[PDB]
Amino acid sequence: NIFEMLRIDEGLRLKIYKDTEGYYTIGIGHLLTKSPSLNAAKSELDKAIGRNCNGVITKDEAEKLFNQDVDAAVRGILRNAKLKPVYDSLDAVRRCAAINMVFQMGETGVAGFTNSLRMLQQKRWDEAAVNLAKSRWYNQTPNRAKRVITTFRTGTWDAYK
Ligand SMILES: CCCCc1cccnc1
Repeated sequence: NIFEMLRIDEGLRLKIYKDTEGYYTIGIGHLLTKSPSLNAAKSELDKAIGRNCNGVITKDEAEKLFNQDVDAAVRGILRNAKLKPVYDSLDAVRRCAAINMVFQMGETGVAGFTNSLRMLQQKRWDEAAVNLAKSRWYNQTPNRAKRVITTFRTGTWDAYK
């Protein structure tokens, strides 16, 4: 399911870390800030958790933030007039791949995937897979992008098994 998929892709860390882009993050891939200030990241963390955390959270707190973040990705898709029709055309496994991309890049980070979205809506899976890989996303995180792309290409969990 989407939670297991993203837990594999994001890992779990209970202290503030830096993501693949160098940005302060915690938990299961919860972005805190793009600011270079660790203090700014710590403030965001305390606001998110509701207590003074000192840069450290519990597993329960990480899982709670993760549920909120997955839901936010889903609701962002459903509120977006370009993403929603494609999402609604997909089967459940491919919908997980869609959520995964929005979780990683946000609605703004996927804005350039217009042609990929059309190919997905047309169910041209091999063509969509080729197009999805022609991206900064694929070049910078190729193993994760390959897993997501294989999920779109096949509609199976083969890349995560
Ligand atoms: C083109 C890839 C972006 C992920 C996605 C796919 C379908 C619907 N919403 C989001």
